[PDB]
Amino acid sequence: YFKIYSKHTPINLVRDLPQGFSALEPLVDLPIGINITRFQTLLALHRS
Amino acid sequence: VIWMTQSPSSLSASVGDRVTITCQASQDIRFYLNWYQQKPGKAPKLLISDASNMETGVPSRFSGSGSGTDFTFTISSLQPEDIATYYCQQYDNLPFTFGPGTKVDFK
Amino acid sequence: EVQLVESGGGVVQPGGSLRLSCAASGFTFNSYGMHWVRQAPGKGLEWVAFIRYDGGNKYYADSVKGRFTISRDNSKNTLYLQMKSLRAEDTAVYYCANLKDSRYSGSYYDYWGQGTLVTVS
Amino acid sequence: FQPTNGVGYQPYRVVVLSFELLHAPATVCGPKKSTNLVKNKCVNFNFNG
Ligand SMILES: *[C@@H]1O[C@H](CO)[C@@H](O[C@@H]2O[C@H](CO)[C@@H](O[C@@H]3O[C@H](CO)[C@@H](O)[C@H](O)[C@@H]3O)[C@H](O)[C@H]2NC(C)=O)[C@H](O)[C@H]1NC(C)=O
Repeated sequence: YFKIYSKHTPINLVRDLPQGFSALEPLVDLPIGINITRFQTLLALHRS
Repeated sequence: VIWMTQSPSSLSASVGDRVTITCQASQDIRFYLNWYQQKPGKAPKLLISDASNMETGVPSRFSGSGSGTDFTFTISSLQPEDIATYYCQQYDNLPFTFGPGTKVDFK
Repeated sequence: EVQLVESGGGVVQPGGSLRLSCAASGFTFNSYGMHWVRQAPGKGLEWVAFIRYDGGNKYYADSVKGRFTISRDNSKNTLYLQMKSLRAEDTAVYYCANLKDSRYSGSYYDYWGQGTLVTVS
Repeated sequence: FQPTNGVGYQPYRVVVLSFELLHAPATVCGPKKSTNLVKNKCVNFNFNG
């Protein structure tokens, strides 16, 4: 099961992570049944 | 434990010659085989991962393939700079093991 | 940028002990699992041990099981190999390495150190 | 195949439903029957397992 949790909050800081506590609520639970050992972030690029 | 073997243990070839090295597993390592190239005085360099995936920076003359127990490493056109001992490594399960190694010399 | 530097080698007597270390830099050491590999003079590569990124699970080769211990300090980016009751057969150049492994370590890059010689006699 | 063929000679359509049960998360399950909800009484209950 691939479990994803997430949270979305405002921030007025740069080049760091904020101080304070905020718990992440469950987003989705996917019954996939595969092995994961590596991952990569996908970015969008513009043709210009 | 998965035992690894290589054949030939040693081969000689000239520049432009096609060089093939065979590596075998006593068990099914799927496609999980790394190919390394070692020159005297230096640590081994990885050329191919996962049976046939070339590493960045590795010349196009290098290739390999195979599945299960029988894998092959090939140089389509041997260069003077390709004189080294080549090793196969299996990483299907621990402990990880290397083959005896195949020495490629100059004709 | 990425470097791995072994140290702590030298000459010891049979039945004695020796602790090796490897200093890592240029990459996020604490995200990767690490291996030790040894190569005796005139011989090929022999896998010795593996430790997971969190310093938890430990694995060893049958040739060293019960004698060697692997550990790491993620606050100093240093990998260690503690060898005790070393025998003449354990003479080899010992490397620290980050071996590309799509199944266990999850490493997408392959890095090796320089190698430190340990002699037992 | 012909419309005038005998029973054993006429065409038949066959569908075979093969059920695979491996050491993995289920992907296909039959429907679950639900009853009416009862309140303010001593009852046995089963809420989604
Ligand atoms: C996801 O990773 C796990 C963990 O590596 C994989 O499980 C492994 O599956 C292999 C078979 O594909 C098991 O090997 C078998 O072991 C039995 C018992 O010794 C032996 O009789 C068989 O001939 C074969 O060697 C291996 O033990 C098992 N590992 C563990 C810890 O259970 C799993 O297959 C991977 N998933 C996918 C889709 O690859």
